[PDB]
Amino acid sequence: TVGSAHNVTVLGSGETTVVLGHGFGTDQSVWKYLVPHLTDDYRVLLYDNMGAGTTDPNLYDFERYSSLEGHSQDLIAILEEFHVTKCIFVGHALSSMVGAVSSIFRPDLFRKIVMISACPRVANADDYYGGFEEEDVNQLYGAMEENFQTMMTGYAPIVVGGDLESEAMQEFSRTLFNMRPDIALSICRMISGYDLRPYLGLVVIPCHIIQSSKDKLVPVAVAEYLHRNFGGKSVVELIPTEGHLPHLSAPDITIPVLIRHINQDIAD
Ligand SMILES: CC1=C[C@H](OC[C@@H]2C(=O)O[C@@H]3c4ccccc4C[C@H]23)OC1=O
Ligand SMILES: [Cl-]
Ligand SMILES: [Cl-]
Repeated sequence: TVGSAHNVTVLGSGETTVVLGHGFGTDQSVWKYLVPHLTDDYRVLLYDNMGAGTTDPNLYDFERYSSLEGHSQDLIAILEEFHVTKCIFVGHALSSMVGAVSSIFRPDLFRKIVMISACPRVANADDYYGGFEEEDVNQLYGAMEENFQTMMTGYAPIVVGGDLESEAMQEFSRTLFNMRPDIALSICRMISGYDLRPYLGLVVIPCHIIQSSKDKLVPVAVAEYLHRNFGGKSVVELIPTEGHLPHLSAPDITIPVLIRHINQDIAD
């Protein structure tokens, strides 16, 4: 019963399956503007990450999900029970990295990864600009732990971006507050604590790096970092738009970019 655990939804028709993973704060409905454009040529599988508001909180193994590997094996188990191989993995934020790690362990399950707002490490290092100094992110988490609803009412507009009181601004706010707070904090400890830079050379399946030109959470430098350190074919396309969830806040300009990168491969 894994399909129930992650609310796996399956539809469309085709020879190769497109898998859709979401990021923190939302769930699979994040892809409302993408699903209809694929179902005429592909099977489409959607799944929620464990911890999302639509999942049973009794299933959030805190020890297992204390690291990205826990979610990576969830994705492998999902793909296995639905008989998915050589899939096209389209992942936003978290799921993109979960997908990338999974493709290292089980390259038989992935043909390519299309990723949006991907981040291999939240904080700045030497040789790496990820947005915020580690010292300061630690305060952003610690204050979120001290006063959860207050500072996430803050956080949510900064992440969605754009005009206040929009569909994406109200949708993300709704799904974000549907998470149980202790689960949300564990997920945040996991994300703010991971560092995938040494893993990137082990990802050798082709990676399409798509990201916003004005994302508070992922600077443009992060995409050129990914493009330079991935172990296989890769490519970068910027989207002239603001926000962390372009696929939801600006579908007219983001969806055709995703489609082209889903449809088309990478030339030598
Ligand atoms: C899955 C995903 C990753 C990327 O966020 C990372 C994180 C998030 O947004 O606040 C989380 C948080 C919590 C405390 C400190 C920093 C961060 C940044 C974290 O954006 C996403 O959707
Ligand atoms: Cl536990
Ligand atoms: Cl186009």
